[PDB]
Amino acid sequence: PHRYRPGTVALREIRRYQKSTELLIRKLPFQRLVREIAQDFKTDLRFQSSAVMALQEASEAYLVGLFEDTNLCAIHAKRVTIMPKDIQLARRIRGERA
Amino acid sequence: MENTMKVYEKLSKAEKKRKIIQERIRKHKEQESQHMLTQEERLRIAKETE
Amino acid sequence: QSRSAKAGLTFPVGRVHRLLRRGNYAQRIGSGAPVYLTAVLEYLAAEILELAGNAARDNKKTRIIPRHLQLAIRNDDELNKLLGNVTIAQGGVLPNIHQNLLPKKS
Amino acid sequence: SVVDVPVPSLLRGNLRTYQKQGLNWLASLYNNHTNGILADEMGLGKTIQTISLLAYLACEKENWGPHLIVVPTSVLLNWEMEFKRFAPGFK
Amino acid sequence: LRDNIQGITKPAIRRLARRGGVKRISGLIYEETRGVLKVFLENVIRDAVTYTEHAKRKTVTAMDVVYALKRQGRTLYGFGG
Amino acid sequence: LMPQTVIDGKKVSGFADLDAFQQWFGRPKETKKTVAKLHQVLRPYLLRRLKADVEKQMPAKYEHIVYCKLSKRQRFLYDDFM
Amino acid sequence: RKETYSSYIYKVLKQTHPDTGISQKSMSILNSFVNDIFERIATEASKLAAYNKKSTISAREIQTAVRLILPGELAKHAVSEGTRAVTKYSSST
Ligand SMILES: Nc1ncnc2c1ncn2[C@@H]1O[C@H](COP(=O)(O)OP(=O)(O)O)[C@@H](O)[C@H]1O
Ligand code: BEF
Ligand SMILES: [Mg+2]
Repeated sequence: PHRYRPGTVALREIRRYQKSTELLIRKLPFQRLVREIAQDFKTDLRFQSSAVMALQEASEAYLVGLFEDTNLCAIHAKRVTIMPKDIQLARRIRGERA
Repeated sequence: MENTMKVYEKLSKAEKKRKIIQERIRKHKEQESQHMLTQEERLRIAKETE
Repeated sequence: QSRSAKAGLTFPVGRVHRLLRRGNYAQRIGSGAPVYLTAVLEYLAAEILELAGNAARDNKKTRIIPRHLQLAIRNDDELNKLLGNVTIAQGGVLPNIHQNLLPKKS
Repeated sequence: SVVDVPVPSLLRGNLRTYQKQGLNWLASLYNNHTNGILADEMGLGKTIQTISLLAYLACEKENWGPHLIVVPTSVLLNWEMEFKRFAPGFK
Repeated sequence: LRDNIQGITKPAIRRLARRGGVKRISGLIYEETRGVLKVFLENVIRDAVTYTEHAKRKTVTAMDVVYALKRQGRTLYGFGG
Repeated sequence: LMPQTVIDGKKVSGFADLDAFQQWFGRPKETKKTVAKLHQVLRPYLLRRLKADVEKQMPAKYEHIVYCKLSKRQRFLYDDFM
Repeated sequence: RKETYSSYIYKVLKQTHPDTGISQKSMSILNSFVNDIFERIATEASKLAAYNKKSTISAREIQTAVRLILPGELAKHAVSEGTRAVTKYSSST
């Protein structure tokens, strides 16, 4: 049976998902998460769908920016797979961690 | 101005390739439209499928 | 006659003056400030819209959508520099692949 | 009134008299160009009557065009089986 | 309440990274990514909640989220404000 | 069966308003006559047949009722719940 | 009651490009960036006025705020167009 080589589907999906615009994180799990966090901050705070959608957009933007930075960082170490050290290094150099 | 030039060039090449493939597909469509099916042959196919 | 017409500006110079006065940015506003600001805003809008339209036409589309708008803004380095801290909902990301990742040998 | 339209040649098995009557009535609605509701006290052969109607559309009207039937999931395969049984000529 | 932070599915993180153009991901990234995400959300939601308290309204609104993002120095377009 | 349909950019209604239907049939011994009128309305659209009239091969149908005593555990839980 | 720049945005777009349309999402994004830039320029002008101890913002205040905020080439063309508009308005008297 035919089978693509490791990384062929990688690039294929890289292209695919870069093209698409649709929001990537599952709506309901995200809503549950934010509701929990808010309940931790203050009990019985109501959230309409627009607020959670906006927050989810912002989260996606922040995450993707971090991923971009880490991707640039990792290849500098001659590697092609990112590792946690790349995450912490990028975050610290961003001045988010410190 | 360079973006407008790039998009104009893209559009022109798109147009030319479009019209060429339009001619090709129109020839394929006109050659395919000729086909027709009679009741008798339809019935015999039916029997085969039976 | 509308002050916008006298200036020749599309944006509502009068509403801009109203906002600046109410917006408590300053105690007083010289009549040249609203016209200058209005012209600047109109100009910036002109460029961004032109870029968005060009991008839409690139897609062969005709309605500007956040995908096209994001493409437009990021394509221009200086607009990016202005909007470097701005996130566009449904904006997506630019196509970016590192040459070292391409399959096969060089 | 309803016309005793000819029995389709494609018919496999024997349409019972009442099933024939139902066939004729459905064909009458078709000739009147009218939609209809068909309710039998369940277990009378609605499905074979559907086959017979389609087969009447087939013999006289030649109209095997792409008809659509929307159905619960469970009975769907049974429907396929009965299409094979009563009139295996239907794709 | 139970554990929602784990609820963000592994495919979600994977696809997010996919948008980032990364070829391969070490397994440990998932926990680190979750930590980063939770911290970020904690800060933003904190600001949104205090803004809602200031409004005295019981419902948080998109305007509060926009102001919270802006205070963090992040600007969001399309939701108004 | 007879929905509102658009023809040449205009809308044509195939059936009576739900409110009118409710007013005539749904509002009302008179119930028997109303049901008879309903059957008359259906007469074009509906073909109705019954097993006993249609066929006499397998009329044998029997229905029985079983009485079950609640177990002590079940009885207890029922009492508690109420 | 409320007010928005969407109408003017549509007008100017049509003047640039009659055949192209805008969805509410894009329209709101455009409104938002216009608002953001307006706030930025106004706050810069307020700062520059207070710093020079002037109470009245002026064509100079906005000119210099635009000098600061906009990238140099974009700033140069923005100020050019703004000057043209201001002078034509003043000549309208
Ligand atoms: N002429 C016939 N000979 C033998 N069996 C029949 C005949 N007509 C109907 N049946 C049986 O009657 C059953 C009724 O099935 P179906 O039509 O799905 O139920 P209903 O009539 O309630 O819709 C079928 O499974 C079929 O096997
Ligand atoms: F009406 Be039946 F028995 F499917
Ligand atoms: Mg049935």
